[PDB]
Amino acid sequence: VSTRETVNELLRRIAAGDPGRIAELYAEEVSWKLSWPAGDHMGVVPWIQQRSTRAGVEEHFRLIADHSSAEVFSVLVDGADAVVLGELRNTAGPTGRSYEAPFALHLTVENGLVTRHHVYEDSLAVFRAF
Amino acid sequence: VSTRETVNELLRRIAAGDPGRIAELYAEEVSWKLSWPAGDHMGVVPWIQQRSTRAGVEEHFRLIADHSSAEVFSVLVDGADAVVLGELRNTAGPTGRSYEAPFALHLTVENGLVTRHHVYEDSLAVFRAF
Ligand SMILES: O=[N+]([O-])c1ccc2oncc2c1
Ligand SMILES: O=[N+]([O-])c1ccc2oncc2c1
Repeated sequence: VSTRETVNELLRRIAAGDPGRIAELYAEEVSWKLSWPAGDHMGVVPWIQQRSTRAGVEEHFRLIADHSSAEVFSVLVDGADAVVLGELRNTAGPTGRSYEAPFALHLTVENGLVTRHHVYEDSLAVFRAF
Repeated sequence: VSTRETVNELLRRIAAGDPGRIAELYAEEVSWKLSWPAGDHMGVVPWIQQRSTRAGVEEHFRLIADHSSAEVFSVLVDGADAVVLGELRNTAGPTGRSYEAPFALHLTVENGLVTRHHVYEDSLAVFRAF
């Protein structure tokens, strides 16, 4: 079924929290990218690290939940590709500092499965929270 | 004419540099957003500041040129809205430090004019270059 249907189902599963069910939406192999410097992968902001498979995606959603709300402004869809436009308004577990990060979430869907997850977000604001 | 045609014309005018001609593509009033913290607008990275009108957009393109290449991976179009996905690979004028920032450029087009320009990019990588 559709690219847009797949994405809306992803947003609702993400809003609902269960990481295993979130990962169920993801392809076995996943292209995972983040607008964070190479050298700061697995740095002070802990989820920032490279990922490659569904199980990796699962561990990611378990980890943002360990270390808060989110608004979705729009969802642009153009074929197999989509961009979720919103804002993260969370608070960093360790430092206690509350932060807001605008994000654009780029997704690709093939056969109802997410094959790409590329986050573009205010990396410096998140970083200063940690 | 189309949303996608308008955008491709913007990319080519940007690649060609002339700021006045770049701004000619922009609406009189423009919604201008950046994935940078509020408190760092007009900070050490100098173009990071709020903008509101065509002339503001023009000064922006004069300023990134004062203070290097760019690749466009894709352009997603969904109605009046588009997202340009690429990477900035420039080098900071003052510090000499070379940087790479992935970006997603969100655009809205109305009557062939850009009314919104919302950049989502690796703010921390740019920031560390300055
Ligand atoms: O879930 N994500 O795609 C995601 C990925 C990286 C992030 O940094 N800050 C919030 C955030 C969210
Ligand atoms: O031109 N832009 O939309 C833009 C806006 C903000 C930027 O920060 N680093 C590169 C960059 C480019």
